[PDB]
Formats: sequence, C-alpha cells, structure tokens
Amino acid sequence: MDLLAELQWRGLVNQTTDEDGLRKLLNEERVTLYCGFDPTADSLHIGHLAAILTMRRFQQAGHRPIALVGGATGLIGDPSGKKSERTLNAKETVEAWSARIKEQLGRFLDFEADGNPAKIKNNYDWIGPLDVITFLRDVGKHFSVNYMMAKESVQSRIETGISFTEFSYMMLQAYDFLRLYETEGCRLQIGGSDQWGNITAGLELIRKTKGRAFGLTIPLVTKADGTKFGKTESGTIWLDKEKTSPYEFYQFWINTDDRDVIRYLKYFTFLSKEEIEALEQELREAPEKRAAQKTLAEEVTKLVHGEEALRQAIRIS
Amino acid sequence: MDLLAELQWRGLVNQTTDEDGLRKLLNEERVTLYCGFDPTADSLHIGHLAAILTMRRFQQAGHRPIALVGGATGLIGDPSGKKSERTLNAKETVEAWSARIKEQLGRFLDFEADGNPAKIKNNYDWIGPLDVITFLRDVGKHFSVNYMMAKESVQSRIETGISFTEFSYMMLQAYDFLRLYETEGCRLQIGGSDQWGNITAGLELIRKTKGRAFGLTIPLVTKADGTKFGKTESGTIWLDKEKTSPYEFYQFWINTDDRDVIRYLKYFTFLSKEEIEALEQELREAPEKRAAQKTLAEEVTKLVHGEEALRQAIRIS
Ligand SMILES: N[C@@H](Cc1ccc(O)cc1)C(=O)O
Ligand SMILES: N[C@@H](Cc1ccc(O)cc1)C(=O)O
Repeated sequence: MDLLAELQWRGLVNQTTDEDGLRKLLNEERVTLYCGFDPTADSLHIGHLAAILTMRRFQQAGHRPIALVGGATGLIGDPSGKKSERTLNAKETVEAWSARIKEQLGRFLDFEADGNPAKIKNNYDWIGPLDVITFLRDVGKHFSVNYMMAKESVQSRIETGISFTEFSYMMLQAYDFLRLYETEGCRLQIGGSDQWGNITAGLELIRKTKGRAFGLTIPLVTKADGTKFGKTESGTIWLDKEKTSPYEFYQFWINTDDRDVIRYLKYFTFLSKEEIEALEQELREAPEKRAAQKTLAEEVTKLVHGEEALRQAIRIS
Repeated sequence: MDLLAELQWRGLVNQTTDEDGLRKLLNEERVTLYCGFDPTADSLHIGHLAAILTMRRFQQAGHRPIALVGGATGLIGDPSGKKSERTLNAKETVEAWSARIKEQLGRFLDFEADGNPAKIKNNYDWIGPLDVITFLRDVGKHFSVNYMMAKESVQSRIETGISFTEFSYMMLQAYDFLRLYETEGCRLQIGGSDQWGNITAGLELIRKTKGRAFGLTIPLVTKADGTKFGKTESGTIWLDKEKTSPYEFYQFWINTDDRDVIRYLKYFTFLSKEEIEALEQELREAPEKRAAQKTLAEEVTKLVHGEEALRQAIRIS
C-alpha cells in the first residue's frame, strides 16, 4: 500500500505479477518473502545491494525476509543476464564461498525481531539430496520445453548456445519457490530485473502443484552516461572490506555524477522523501558543495561497513 | 563382415553410424553390444522381437549381448516414435513389470556360453542413486539444447508439446551407453528405427567424455497393405502366453499375407538364405499350400514358446 507506493516512488519496482493482489496482501498480513543469491565469487558486490536493501525495507514495514544462499544452483549457473555460458565451479569452491556470503548477508537483516526475524537458507539442503528421477517427474512433468524456450534468459541464448545444464537452472529455482512456499509460508519472491523468468517459473510450478503467490523484480540500476553501473576502472566494488576497502567503497559513492546521485539516494538509502527532495534542491542550488554525494557515501558506507569504517574513510580522505 | 552382410540381406539394417568401421571391429574382436527395453507393460510383444532376435544373431556369430531393462527410464518415458506425451507409471508398477520382462528376455539369449554369455541389466542400478546436480553437470554440460531440439523424437513434438521430462529422456539413455561402455567394454548399441537419436546422443556423450563406439538401428517392420505391423483386431500379440496363447500366437503368423511372409522369414527366423529362397519359389509355384506361412509360424512359436507349446497350437488348430 504505502510500502509498495514508496518502492514505486523510489524506482525499485520494475515489474510485478499482480500489483493490486500484492498490495492487498502486504496490507493484510505479515508476508514471508525471499530473494536468492548464488556464490559466483567469495564476496557479494554493489550489484547485489539493491536486492539486499529492498529486503530490509520489506522487514522495516513488518515483513519476514528469507535470504537464500545458492549452494545447489551456484553449482549449475544462471544464464539470466549472461551472454555466455559460464564455467562450472567446484563443490569445494562453491561450498567455501557460500559460508562467506551467508556472513555478508546477515549484516543487512534483523534476527532479533520477534514476529519477523529473518532466516538465511542454503538450497543445497533440499536440492543436494534430490535424485534425478524425482526431479524429472515431480518438477519436470509440469513444464513444456516451449514454455521454457520463450524465457528471456534462454531465448537470448540458443544461437549463442546454451548447455542443457543452464537451460535447466530455471527448474531448480522454480523448485526453491515451491519448497519455501510450503515450509515457510513464502508468498512473494523478489529479484533483479533478469530474474523475471525464473520467478514466474516458480509461480507456474506453484500454480500447477497447488492451484496465491507473487513476484517483484527490481530494475537494473542505470547511469545517465549509459555505462554499466558498478563498472569501475578499479574493477568491482565488493562488500568485502578486504577486497574493496571502506575508503575505496566511500570514494566510489562520493564520485557519483550529479546526474545519478538522486536515483542512488532513492535506491540505496533510508532517507525520507522529504530529505531526498531537499537534497535535490540543494543539488540544484549548490552543486559544487556535493551535499547529495557526501550524504550518499556516508549513508551507504555506514550501512555496509559501519560508523568506525566510515570515520576512517573520511579521515583517510 | 558376413554377419553384417547377412543382416543387410535380411533387411535388419536401417542405419549404421559407420559401416566400414563396425564391420572391421566385428571381424576382429568379440564385441559387447546392448539393446534397451523399457517396461511400458507387464509383457514384451512382437514389437520387440526383431530387436531381441537380432541380439541372438550377434550372439551366434560369437558376440556378447547385454539386454538392458529400463527400470529408471521406464519412470520417465521415451517420446521416440510416440505422437503424444505418455502417462507416468508408478515406481511400484514399473518395478513389478521389470521383473517379468527380465524373465521373457532371458529366453532368447545364451547364459551358458563361455566367452560370450549374455548379461541382463537394470539401468535403475546406476540412475536410481544419481543426484540431480551430478546429472545436470556431468551429463548435461555436454549437450546444447540446439543439438537436442533437432532430434527426430523432439522435433516431432514441440508444437504437439513435450514436457521437460520426456525432452530429457535422451540424456538418461545417453548415460546408459557411457556406463556400459566403461564397465562392460560395450562398443555397439542397437535398437529399432526410432532409437537413432538416443543412440547417437550416447555416442556424443562418449565422444565428448573420452574422445570408438557404433550404433545400428533395425527398420520398422512393414506390411504391403500399409497397415501397422502387429496391429491385430484382437489387440497386441504379447510374448506372455497368459495374455496371448500359443495357439493365437501361432495363428497370427499363419495368417501372414503372401506379400509379407518372405520379409518375415528373413526378419524373425533362423532359416538359411537357401532355405528362405526355396520357400520363395514354393510360394510362387504353390501358394495355396501355405508352406512359407506354416514354416514361419512353427519357427517363431518354437522360438518364443517352445515345441510342446507348438505341438499344442497345431493340434488345437
Ligand atoms: N537466480 C539468482 C539466484 C537464485 C538462486 C536460487 C533461488 O531460489 C533464487 C535465486 C541469481 O542468479 O542471482
Ligand atoms: N529407448 C528404448 C529403451 C531403452 C532404455 C534405456 C537404454 O539405455 C536404451 C534403450 C525404448 O523406449 O524402447
């Protein structure tokens, strides 16, 4: 209602399976929602932040978030938003990386809350022990190849080429939504822009097995210059302070272009509309001051690294 | 060489992956070959006989046959030669049916031979315990969706429709050839006409995992009238004497049309070329005698049911 209208205002709603339906439910009950994160490195990056903080916002409005670590799916690989087939990492690598990500994930959510404390879960727990026969019949019977070929993730790759491995990924994620729906009462799955197909596939699986759940995607973070958000000369802006120091993290944000700063305050910050509007006017009236830019950098560095880390960054600068 | 040339003469060779290569090998070594049979009923039928007796012929020429019972694949279902999606049978049903088929299979092969005794195997043994993750990475990485969509079995169905379940079947069979190749030295896989795609998929898997094996398909048994071989008014001609009695089995064959009889003697019998030619001339010179027709019926009933069963059939007639 207001949560959804605020998200909209901020620009965090790219698509929704049924907006009136979802608004309705959000307003009547504590909603269990989840977001998936696959270990494709030993650290999350700012590419994951919008999804992460959106979870947070759902928590603050009294909803229950589950952050899903992709122990199983990180072993297959999501073709979504990828132009090329990816290399398979080893169980050992994925296993190690999952442990870390779980750690960064925990920072942004509340586990002490009573009524809506978060849960962090690993899909290896239920995909790990599943036999192929069970999977091909219990999940696979529900999907036609024609339904799947049409998916943006796949359509985007059959000439380019795609192994059966990645083509099957959507089933796995489809299955995660069903398990979570059943064992945790999860009625909403959220994700970046590229996840629409995987989300709706989970909804198709639910619908077809139960005959009630919704999906929301966050839009791709844009730049006015038309370059790749997070694409620095430095390489990725990690959330691991040993890969990207707090000072570097802080400088990345401080260097936001005047053109982007207001979209970024709305996306990554917990500042009100009224604080954000005010900074817009100050951005207009005194743009050499860089008030919106320092506000962003302080807010986001604090979020990710905390105050002492912030304090260091500022004094180092 | 002569085995292959005889098969050819008989009309049991529809296609072969590399004829000179296969001829060569057959002539230089004892070849391990296999044929797959899926429990889709509680009995095999005359639809399976050509494949079965061809195995036999490979055994007689000194080769080693493995008859594979589809305990795992019978749980998925082969779209090959099927215009419609099939219903999934239960583990319990399939499990029960496998036990019977193993029994009928054993009748046509030699287990006492030293050097080339047969083996009967159940693919549930290695597919049963395989986890999805292992299957999607170890088998799936090797296949592009484009390779698979082109397969006659699948091409024939995407508008018609095909679940992912049946679309994946070929991987499973692909995997059987690899396991058998590795654990039994199996270098040749044979099957009916409709199996070419599944066979070549197993060859693609072998090639891509090892970088040596061949495939042979038997042609669809034809009728001069253009009707469906085995399609009786009675319903299927089973190999189970409790479903189709020896007398009925015998009558089916005795009723072979003059037009088909010589193709059937060549396909289903162990009569020489010279005996078969002779019957051709007798078919020409005295067709009301029905010499070719009784020869067929006696030969095939004996094969499937034995002499006493034959004796009954004749005296009952
Ligand atoms: N598809 C998400 C991760 C994910 C994994 C499992 C899920 O159930 C959901 C999402 C990504 O690649 O970023
Ligand atoms: N595809 C064969 C059966 C089969 C099963 C497993 C195999 O490995 C090979 C063949 C059929 O449907 O008749």
